[PDB]
Amino acid sequence: ADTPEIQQLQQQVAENPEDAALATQLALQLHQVGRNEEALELLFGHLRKDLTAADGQTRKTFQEILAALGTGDALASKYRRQLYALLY
Amino acid sequence: AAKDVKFGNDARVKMLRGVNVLADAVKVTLGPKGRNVVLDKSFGAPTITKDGVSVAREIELEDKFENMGAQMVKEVASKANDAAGDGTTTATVLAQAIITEGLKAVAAGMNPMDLKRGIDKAVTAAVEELKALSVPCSDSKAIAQVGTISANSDETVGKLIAEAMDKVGKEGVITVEDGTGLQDELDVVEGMQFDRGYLSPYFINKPETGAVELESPFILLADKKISNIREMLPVLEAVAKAGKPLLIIAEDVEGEALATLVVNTMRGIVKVAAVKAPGFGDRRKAMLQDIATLTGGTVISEEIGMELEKATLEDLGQAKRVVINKDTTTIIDGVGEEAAIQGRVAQIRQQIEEATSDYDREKLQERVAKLAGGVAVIKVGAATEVEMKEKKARVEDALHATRAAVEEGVVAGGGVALIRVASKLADLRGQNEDQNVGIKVALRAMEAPLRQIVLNCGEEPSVVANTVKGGDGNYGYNAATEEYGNMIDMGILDPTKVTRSALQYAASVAGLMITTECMVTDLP
Repeated sequence: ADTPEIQQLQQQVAENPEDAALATQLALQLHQVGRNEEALELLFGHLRKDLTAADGQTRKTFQEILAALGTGDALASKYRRQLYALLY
Repeated sequence: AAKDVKFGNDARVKMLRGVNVLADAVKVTLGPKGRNVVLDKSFGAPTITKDGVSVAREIELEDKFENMGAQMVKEVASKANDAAGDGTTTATVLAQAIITEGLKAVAAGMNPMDLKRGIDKAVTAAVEELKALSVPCSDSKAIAQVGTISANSDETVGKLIAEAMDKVGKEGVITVEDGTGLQDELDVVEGMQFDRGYLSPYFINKPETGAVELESPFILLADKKISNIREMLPVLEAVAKAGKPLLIIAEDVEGEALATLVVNTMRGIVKVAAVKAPGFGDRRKAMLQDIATLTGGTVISEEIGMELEKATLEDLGQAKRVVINKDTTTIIDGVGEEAAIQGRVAQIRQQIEEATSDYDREKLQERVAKLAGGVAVIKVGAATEVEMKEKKARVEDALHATRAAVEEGVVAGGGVALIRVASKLADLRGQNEDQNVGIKVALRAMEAPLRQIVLNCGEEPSVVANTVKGGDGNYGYNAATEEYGNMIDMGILDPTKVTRSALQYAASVAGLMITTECMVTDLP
């Protein structure tokens, strides 16, 4: 799951930690290899700063990943709850 | 279906007859020397009682018009009892006293609207006086004395109430339930209370108090509008196992699902009650979130992408006890962790600091107080259960009385406060002749309760009333011993709120009934 693409995206995020779209891309790639804890943690960290991060793409991606993990997933459940508390 | 109509004088006499029957039935039980009333039942021995409420609940006459009159005075009178906690009989007596005089005056040719205006003016002046005459009751010792007096001379209940109220504070919530045997305990747990009643009757399972109580039930949060019971089946079945009741808080439930739940809970299988969420707007969602944090359940909101088939048994909330009155709801001792509560408090605290308007700041102050406050529980034990249940009833009554008292203060009771007020207002005048007549009618009707109380004890009313007017201050008459003196020292007193409420509500209904013109009803 330590793919070269994820490695280069990780280096780029480390160089520009405030870039929400870059982190969103890295989170999508992390999710696509099953590294969902890291991806959701990154996306939520960006959402806590700004709900409209990456012009709303950060949220979308986030929610989409949750939808991909299904309702039976404990990690998603948790985040789901947090998300609501953050949003409203 | 064919109707029947009656105009004017012909209608008024009938309505008068109906109110007369209701008043005569209720008013003998007034005071400390009250007589008895015998109520029949279908099965077994009759019932003998000395209480106004139970007698009033039963009466309904034969002829249609008179029954309408009685029902109309009855509905108004009940609200004072619901609002303050005492005084149905007093309201009924005052209503009769005003209506009789008013109708006699109207038959002699004066205008009705003038009488209406006069009566309202007199009532407002009297309320001003009544606030002026009162005396405060704020310190703990006075709290204890008031509680003791209201509970028929038992220091134990009074001091217990006082110490608990000190424990939680004057704004807190106090609840009473059974204990484990002949020792008193009091404790603090995590709780909640808000203003929403049950969505429908027939949820009652304990008729004595007209309330619903459930122990260790399940709780379901709904941020949507539900009218079709179809999507409720999976969660209902998952709750059907393990034999636990269920509580549904949503925005509203209409029609099919409502009736189906009514039938299901009324035929035994399954236990469910449902109510609306507090408030409206986005704050409604915020309060749902807060309750969720407290209970550790799941909020089901469509916008984020939930649906009803989507929930499992883990998602629901679970707690110690729930109580539902007619218009108040209380949650006792859920499961939440301290960490989540503390973080919730921190977030709402900073949002307070972030506020840009006084309105939102005050609302958020409400929310933090409600959450990070608390609840208190009282457990009483008495060794031979019968005494235990009796004591529990007395404690509940004392609690209501003390709350009402600390709200607004107390005044010399037993019926003298009203006569003192009405004696201080001999000067009041109006615009023309008719308003003067109206004022006189209200003032002369304010004397009824004391005349009745004296009449039951086999004395002569007019002499006692005259002597009580003669003096000043709190100097009054004690029915239990036949003595004059300072009514505040002999331990007879009442909260201000009940007297004010009785006066206003009686005046309202009498005003409406003076100026009616037509009546329309069914055919025999």
